[PDB]
Amino acid sequence: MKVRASVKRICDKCKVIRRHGRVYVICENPKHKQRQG
Amino acid sequence: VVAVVKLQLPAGKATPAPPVGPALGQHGANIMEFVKAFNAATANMGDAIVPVEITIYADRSFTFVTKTPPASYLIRKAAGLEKGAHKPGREKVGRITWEQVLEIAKQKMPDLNTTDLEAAARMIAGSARSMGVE
Amino acid sequence: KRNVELLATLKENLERAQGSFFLVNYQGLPAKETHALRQALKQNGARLFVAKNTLIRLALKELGLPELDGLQGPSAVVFYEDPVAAAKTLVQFAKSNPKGIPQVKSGLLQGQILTAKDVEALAELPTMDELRAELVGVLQAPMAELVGVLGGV
RNA sequence: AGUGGUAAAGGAUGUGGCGCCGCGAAGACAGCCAGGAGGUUGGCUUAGAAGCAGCCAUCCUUUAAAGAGUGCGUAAUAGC
Repeated sequence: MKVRASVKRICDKCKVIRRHGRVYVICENPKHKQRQG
Repeated sequence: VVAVVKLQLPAGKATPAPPVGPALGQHGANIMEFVKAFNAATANMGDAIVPVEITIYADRSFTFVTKTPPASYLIRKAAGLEKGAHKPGREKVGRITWEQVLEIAKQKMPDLNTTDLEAAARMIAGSARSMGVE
Repeated sequence: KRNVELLATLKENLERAQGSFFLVNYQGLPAKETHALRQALKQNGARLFVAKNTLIRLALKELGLPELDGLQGPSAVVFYEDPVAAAKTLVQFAKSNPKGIPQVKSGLLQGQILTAKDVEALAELPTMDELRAELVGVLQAPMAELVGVLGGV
């Protein structure tokens, strides 16, 4: 999943991953694919 | 073969429905309807957490003997905890006499971790709190 | 802030209530199996802080403040510190030896120990599972000050 | 970052800077080891709570110091 915005993590322990100016949240639940870069 | 499992039934009744029980009569045990045999035993034990609790031999069998009530339950067993009849509390039939807790054990303080020369002062403060006697 | 006034003011208090404590690495025991060797401590002993599983640096270094001759017997690995001072250390040593020995692969090994004032030797702490009821030093005096008439018989 | 070399709302364990909080060398945190303690065993519901099913409980002893048990869960329970 992605969104040019939003992202305030989620899966209770959803990870704030720094990758290529790529605000990408990584978790253990596909539901959180947080791609906002 | 051989290997039994742990279990905790009630202290008074004997009817073996869901406690004696898909538990014993499965993972490892014998026969069922442990109720009829439970009444002839739990009858003299059941009103303060009594563990024995539930096993199964090569018969299987059986009732008789027991353990008693868990610590707290056995410490404030002489209360009534008649409450809980609605939500978590909370009105009518609450106290159980400041001395009662001590008088109730007193004896009701033999089988316990390591040892305890008092289950009405320090033991009660704990269990009693779980019920409502904080 | 923060380790000093708290806990540290009790580690030397419950371990200084006398002069005859020990040390044993207790831990390799399940909550249930562990609550048996410790909870029963009251039986073989008497609440004697038989090493309530202190830790390190706190118990070892603690010797400084109190100056218990520095129980330099074994600070590494687990550190229980059997408080034989706060109870009745002497012959009960056995009540703790067989228990944490005849059950499971080495229930709980021993460490250091102070004999009234001296340092209990590692190899000279176990074999003494039964604290010499003083009879020992008396089993070679009166029966050794009147036995030249027994070979006198 | 190529911002240099147009942009806001707003988003962020960016970069560097405060002026501040944790240091029990009674030697720290992520990494480690093991135990994860006995009353903890209904209150309803008990088909099951006997923390890991819903309407609150906020006590006790007891030591690694203590989980009125933050969490994977089903039939309670049992395991992490």
